[PDB]
Amino acid sequence: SRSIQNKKVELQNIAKGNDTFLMNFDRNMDRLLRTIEQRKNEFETPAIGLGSLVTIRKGFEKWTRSIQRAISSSLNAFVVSNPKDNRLFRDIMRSCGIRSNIPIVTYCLSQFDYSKGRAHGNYPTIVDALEFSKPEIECLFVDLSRIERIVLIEDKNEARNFLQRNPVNVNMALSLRDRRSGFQLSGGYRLDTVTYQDKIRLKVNSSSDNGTQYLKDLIEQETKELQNIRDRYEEKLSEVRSRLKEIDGRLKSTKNEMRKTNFRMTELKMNVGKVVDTGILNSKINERK
Amino acid sequence: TTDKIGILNQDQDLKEVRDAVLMVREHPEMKDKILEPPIMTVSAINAQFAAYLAQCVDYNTSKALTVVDSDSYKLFANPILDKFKVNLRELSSADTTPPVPAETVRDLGFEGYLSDFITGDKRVMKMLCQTSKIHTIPVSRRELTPAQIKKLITPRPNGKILFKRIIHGNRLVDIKQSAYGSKQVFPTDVSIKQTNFYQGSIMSNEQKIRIENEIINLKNEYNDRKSTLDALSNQKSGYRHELSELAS
Repeated sequence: SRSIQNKKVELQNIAKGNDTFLMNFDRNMDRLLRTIEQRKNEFETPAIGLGSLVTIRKGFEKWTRSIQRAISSSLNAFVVSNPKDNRLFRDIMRSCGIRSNIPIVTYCLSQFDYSKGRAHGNYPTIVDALEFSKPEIECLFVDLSRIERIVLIEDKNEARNFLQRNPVNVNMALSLRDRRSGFQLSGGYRLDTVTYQDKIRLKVNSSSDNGTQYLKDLIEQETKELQNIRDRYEEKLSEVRSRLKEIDGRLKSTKNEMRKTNFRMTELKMNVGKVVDTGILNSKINERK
Repeated sequence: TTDKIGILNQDQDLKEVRDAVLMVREHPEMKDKILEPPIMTVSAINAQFAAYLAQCVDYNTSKALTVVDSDSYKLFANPILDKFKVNLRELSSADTTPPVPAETVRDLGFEGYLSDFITGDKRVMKMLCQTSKIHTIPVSRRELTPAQIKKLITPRPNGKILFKRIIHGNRLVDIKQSAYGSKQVFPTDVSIKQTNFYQGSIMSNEQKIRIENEIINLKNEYNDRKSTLDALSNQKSGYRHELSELAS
């Protein structure tokens, strides 16, 4: 039913009140946005920071779930430079009533060069797969989640071999097993199976009617994949069906045995009921003796 | 809480690990060669230290088997992956000594390392310090002052930080140093999954001591009520049996 909800998460209440596509928590994201927009006067640095500021680049719509699963630690972060503004954002979040845990990471907004540490290879990286509105957010993401050292390889064995070949300035690689889970390999020997989050925290450039509709059909194929799972057990369900058929046949046999025992009791009754009833006519044998 | 066969029925995905550890127990040559996952053998001192190890060690390694020597991973590792999709960890010859002794760690406000707060098998605990690097992470039950946190954030003059991950009280802070630019440092404070940062309080007494134990108690009370129903029904059938005995 979650996959059925994954079919409805795209067209139910998107962009206005969707508490599963955009609003990752209670109805207070717009409240906090308006609050910070009207009270930025007391903030020395703008607390505009990171899920909405990052947009998936074109041609990598299938890697959005992997990017989210990898950088969820920073997708829910903000940009605050001073501890005073840290406590200010804290008490503002407490006042506006946000129940979800929003981690905060302090950092001074400054641009730098990171091309010397980018991934070496013919595979696209997360930097080429992510679109940032401001270079400061891109530098912060590079410093936090080291997105410049992660490559995107669809094949699991290919990514494992690339990681085992000791690549330069590369720590981990992302793989696409299916639309529900992903393969995150690190070092070419540690294989870990991660589960993609149901709620998306990344913006997509394509519209929700044409570019996303093609991805909606991919979710429909996932239901057929789960339909294959529920139909694979249907063959196993035939086993327990034959088992219950056998046990009800055994119940019928025991009922027949009970009826046979009742018949045996009735015939024993009719046999012992006429033992010494009246056949004690011994006058003739007394005369004989 | 029981780190035994009963813990494998909590999650549906744990059935594969359950079958794996079962077939390991059946094979006599496999128990001494492949030990139980750290969730079974490695156990903390108290419940407070148990949540600290769960935050560092991921869910995959906690339920992953241990391969002591590399000989069994070449011929006996394939019969495990074909039928069960479980993770396998091989014991390596990497050194498990911390960079600094426990003396200077206690001078920073920490009680000790995470490896000293857990008990279990030596071979299983050895990989927890090589994969999750728990032997280089100081753990303290008391929350340290933010001044000492900023002092630990400042790296050594040689260009290397003192610690990569520190644990003060319950808040977990990851110390990451930038390798490009001006070598700027930034902390990443994450919250370990638990109740809250209380220190021996009434422990969030809103309406009852617990939130799921009350569900457990109401289920047990429903079971008690149905057991009394069974009791009265069998008592009624025994009364009918006594009536039939009077009839006989």
